[PDB]
Amino acid sequence: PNFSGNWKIIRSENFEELLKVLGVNVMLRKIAVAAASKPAVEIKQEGDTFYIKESTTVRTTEINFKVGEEFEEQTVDGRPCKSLVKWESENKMVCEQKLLKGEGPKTSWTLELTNDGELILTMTADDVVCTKVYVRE
Repeated sequence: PNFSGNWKIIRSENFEELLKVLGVNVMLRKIAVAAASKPAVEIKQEGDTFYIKESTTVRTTEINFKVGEEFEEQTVDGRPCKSLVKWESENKMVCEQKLLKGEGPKTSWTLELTNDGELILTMTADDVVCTKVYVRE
């Protein structure tokens, strides 16, 4: 499976409620949600090594990791964390996140590529799941 590409969002479900349950205030949710309607996700995969950049109008995040090796990133609500990605199957990776400072809800995310060329991101915080689906440009 090759995740490399420029990805455009085609579905999103439960994003704002995910932010809400994480205690993100209304002002910021509105902005995040407005802005997340027009994102850009760029992925460069070389075997188990990945570079992933997401951009909205108001935020940008970039990560470089190798499956199986711990790296630093942020939770969906902007909290610094140590992450580890593992392959669940040939086309699906899963990431467990641990906060660097303090405690909080258990967060994770997964990325899977479908046979039809769609990229499915799920993000979970405890028992609230958000799904987003992308296609290549």
